[PDB]
Amino acid sequence: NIVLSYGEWPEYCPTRPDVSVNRFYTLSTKSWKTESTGWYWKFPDVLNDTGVFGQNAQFHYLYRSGFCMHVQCNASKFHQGALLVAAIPEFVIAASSPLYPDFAHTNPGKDGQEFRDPYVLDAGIPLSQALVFPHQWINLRTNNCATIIMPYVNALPFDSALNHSNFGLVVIPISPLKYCNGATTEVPVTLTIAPLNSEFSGL
Amino acid sequence: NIVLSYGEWPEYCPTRPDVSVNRFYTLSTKSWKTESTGWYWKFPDVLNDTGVFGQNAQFHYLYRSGFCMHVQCNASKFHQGALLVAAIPEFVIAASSPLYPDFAHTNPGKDGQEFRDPYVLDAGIPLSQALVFPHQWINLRTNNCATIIMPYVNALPFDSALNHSNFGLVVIPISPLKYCNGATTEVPVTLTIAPLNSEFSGL
Amino acid sequence: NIVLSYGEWPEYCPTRPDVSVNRFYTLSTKSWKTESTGWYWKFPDVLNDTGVFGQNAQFHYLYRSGFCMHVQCNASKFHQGALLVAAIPEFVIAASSPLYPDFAHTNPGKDGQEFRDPYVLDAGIPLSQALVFPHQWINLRTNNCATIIMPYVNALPFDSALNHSNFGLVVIPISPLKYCNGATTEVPVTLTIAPLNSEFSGL
Amino acid sequence: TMVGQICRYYTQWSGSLKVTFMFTGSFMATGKMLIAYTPPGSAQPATR
Amino acid sequence: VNEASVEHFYSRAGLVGVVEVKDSGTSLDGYTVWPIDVMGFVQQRRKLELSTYMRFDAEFTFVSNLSNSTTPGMLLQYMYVPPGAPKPDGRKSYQWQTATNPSVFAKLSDPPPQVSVPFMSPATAYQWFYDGYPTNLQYGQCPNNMMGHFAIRTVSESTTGKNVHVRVYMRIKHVRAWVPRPLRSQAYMVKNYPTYSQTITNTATDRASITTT
Amino acid sequence: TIWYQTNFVVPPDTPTEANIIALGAAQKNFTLKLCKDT
Repeated sequence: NIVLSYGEWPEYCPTRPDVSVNRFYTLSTKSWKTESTGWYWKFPDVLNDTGVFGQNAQFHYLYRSGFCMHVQCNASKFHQGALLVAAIPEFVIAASSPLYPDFAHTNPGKDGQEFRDPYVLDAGIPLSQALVFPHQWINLRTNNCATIIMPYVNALPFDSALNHSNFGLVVIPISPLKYCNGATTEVPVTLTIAPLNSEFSGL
Repeated sequence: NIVLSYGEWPEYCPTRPDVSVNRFYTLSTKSWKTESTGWYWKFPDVLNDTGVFGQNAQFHYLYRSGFCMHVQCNASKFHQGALLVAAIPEFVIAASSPLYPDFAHTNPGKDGQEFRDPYVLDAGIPLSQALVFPHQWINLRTNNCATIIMPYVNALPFDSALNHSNFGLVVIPISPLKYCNGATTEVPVTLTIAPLNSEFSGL
Repeated sequence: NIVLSYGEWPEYCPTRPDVSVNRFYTLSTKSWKTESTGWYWKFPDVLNDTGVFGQNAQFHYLYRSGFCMHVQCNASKFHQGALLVAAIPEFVIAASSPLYPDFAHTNPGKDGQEFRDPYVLDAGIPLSQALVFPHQWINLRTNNCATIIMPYVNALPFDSALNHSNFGLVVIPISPLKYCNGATTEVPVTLTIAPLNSEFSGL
Repeated sequence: TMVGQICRYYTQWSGSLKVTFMFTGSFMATGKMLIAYTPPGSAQPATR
Repeated sequence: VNEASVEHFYSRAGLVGVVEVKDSGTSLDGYTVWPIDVMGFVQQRRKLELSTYMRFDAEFTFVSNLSNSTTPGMLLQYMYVPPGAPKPDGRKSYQWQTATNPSVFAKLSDPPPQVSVPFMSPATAYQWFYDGYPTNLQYGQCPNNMMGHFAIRTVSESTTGKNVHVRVYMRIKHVRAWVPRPLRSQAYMVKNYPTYSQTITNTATDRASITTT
Repeated sequence: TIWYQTNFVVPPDTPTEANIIALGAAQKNFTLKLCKDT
């Protein structure tokens, strides 16, 4: 039903933002085609531009928060295929060589990024074992939605929002999307993220 | 010592700004020369640009507040002359004819404006009777400072901050500044204004 | 108001002199010119000649005492500038090289001595950190006087008055003296020292 | 300062500091100053 | 000390306007409209401006006759157009019907008509001084002080040859007044605006010297 | 940073310039770690 990451709720350890910064932020919808592979957002990065959250995170010096993130998918009963959603702390991507990953890959922004090599998760680690992180399944016949709550996990009490990314959210289609002719080609995948117990310091 | 305007304290009747919007705002210093005549700020206008107060007042639709305003003057013991400070609600300036007053005169901004005709207060009303408004004296031998608290007075419960000015603050030198040679020519006049019980509505 | 050096009052650990040796001894007045730098007395040396105290300290073999020392300054309200007064135990002066300091520098007598290099305190140590010793400020606008009580501090219970100096008193003008024309050029600095709980042994 | 010299003997330090300002002018002088403090992230102010 | 009250100082009825229907002459129009204006005269304008805000009920009386100061029986209609309603275009216009517009029918023979208008403002009080723009000309104007237009008419098939002169009186009742304001020294230039002339008149008259009847 | 809010005001027969001195110190919560040579 609902996944608590590592068994804990987020909590306070500064100025504490209220309802203005704690609302739901609905990101633009991704389309999952039969040919599609993967996405990863890697926030706090994703909300640094948008809204009041982005205003606080840029002009305050130190940062702490935790996130509720809801992934949900609109498909008919004639569409099939499965997704895997995971939240991986300190998710450090890599370069594949014929060498540093480019900033557009490391900090993809509010629109996320595509996997080149989902099988290695672009980290050189198997996707088979990505189930060791907090995860949920979306099987289009069983369910349309997945929800994960991530508490703040870092070595330091606070850290900077712009330099350091605490974790990343990966949505991968292990079983491809198949549909008979006449059906809608793209199946939309939308992402809604509400920060919880967020604190800012050093305005 | 301290003037309560019309015998009342400001009070709530929306979002209520806290300490960020209730701090002291020190405006740039005016220099009072022996030849100088008058100044008038006419706020809420003066703080619509500056700081967090200006951020709220522009993007909210309706507005309410009250102000503490502290006028203070640095002069030696060899300077003389007197000032009159008044807070006049609905202070509507006029044109002198050889005809509408210009926007730079009606809404002077954070730097205030100079009186052409202080004797009529540029309203066609005598300065002699401006003591009917809440007022205080600054006599350089007796005292350097004057303080006035103005509650919110309007016909409507809330109104717009950008269109309507609730009152204006006039600082006039009834008795001119005289000093013997060798003394500092200009005598600085500085103005510090703290809003009290301010409410905003219709973001 | 009054500085107790290192938090203690002087006290007995011999013949004990009474009121004849415990009175105030007013040294000749120093004139602080706009060009002046520094003074240091370095007593017990200063009172070895003068009065009854000097009679006891010369013909007794061993010595112990503690001192109240009052520094005070006569200036008008049109004079400015600041002094720093400090009492430094075991204050050992030095030679500046193009090498031993001369006896007139090490034991300056009842008239004190001038600093060549106040910035290094003629010890090669910064004047900035001379505030680590018991100290007081004289700012001509705030106050005219400074007072410091020094208990007896030495490694030995008693010692000789003629060979060994227990501490020294330095008066330095960190901010120079400025005055407009017509004012008195020199500002007098006078020094009054009363010994407390003084003991002598081995007549 | 003395706090600065005995920080040079250690690798790390943390805490709060205070700064005191004394005006040395004449008893007759008058004026105002504005003393501002900018946090570690921000660049210094351009204007008063 | 009752004559110094704010409620006694505004007490009496006074002439707030003079208007004429004039269908006799080169003007055959045969009706008139009169926007209610309290400050139309400078004597009452200066007493009202002693206060920034005030709230009252009004009482109107219409004293009407002919150019002879003769009052033969002939039928007039006094309508009332509340704020926000259209005015009549002509004698036969449909706005002279319109049941919401209150109207009074009285002969010239009868004693003066009389009727009572409530407090019409959307604000809690009337603002005689407004610092701001309601949205050059617009500076200092209150759109919410409008009380309505009246508009007298003679009820006539066509074109009588008589001009009817009518005088309007107003009382101020139940008056309440707020923050006081000094009284104007300078002469007025134009109706709505505070503007004053370039040549300043002194408040007190001159004497030969500071020493000196 | 230190800013001039107003001009420096003096009566006649008075010096027009002055000085300011700053004093640095640490608070009670200040701490130090891992000694090193200077």
